[PDB]
Amino acid sequence: ANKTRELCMKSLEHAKVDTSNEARQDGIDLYKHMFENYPPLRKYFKSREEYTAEDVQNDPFFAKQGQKILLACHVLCATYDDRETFNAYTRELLDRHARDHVHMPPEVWTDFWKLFEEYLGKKTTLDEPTKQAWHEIGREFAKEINK
Ligand code: HEM
Repeated sequence: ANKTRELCMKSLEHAKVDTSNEARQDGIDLYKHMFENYPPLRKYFKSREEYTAEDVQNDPFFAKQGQKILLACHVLCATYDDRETFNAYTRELLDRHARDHVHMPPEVWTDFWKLFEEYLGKKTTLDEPTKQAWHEIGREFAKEINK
């Protein structure tokens, strides 16, 4: 519950979502990690599909997009202790991809939390309790997305 929320919130002090250049770069590096290490997910990215980490670094789109997804991870663990808000927000995340026809097999949402934890691991050293807490948010998000 609230200890999971607390351990997740603090590993997130290392990924900024403010206005600085730091945050713009943390949003970009996340997409660098998925494009260079999960190449199948690049195809859901409309005419950026054969992008490399390189191409991802200089396109202004990933600076904005990176901020959209880093804010959604920060919102899912600050709402974890109120499951009604947490579940409602996960449904809206689904609805917002469906809005724009980004339809994804339910096992890509599970792959995401393996990708996020690897990305944060480059940003800070996660200890086993914190890794444990991200697994639990990941697991619950995945069941909810699965309806
Ligand atoms: C599970 C964690 C994820 C979160 C928290 C997340 C969050 C978001 C958010 C907030 C948006 C923006 C919607 C808007 O404009 O209002 C979005 C768009 C998008 N997401 Fe995700 N996303 C996730 C995973 C994925 C995955 C695994 C893929 C597939 C590679 C994906 C592909 C996209 C694409 C292509 C868009 C549309 C970009 C555009 O506007 O052109 N997302 N996502």
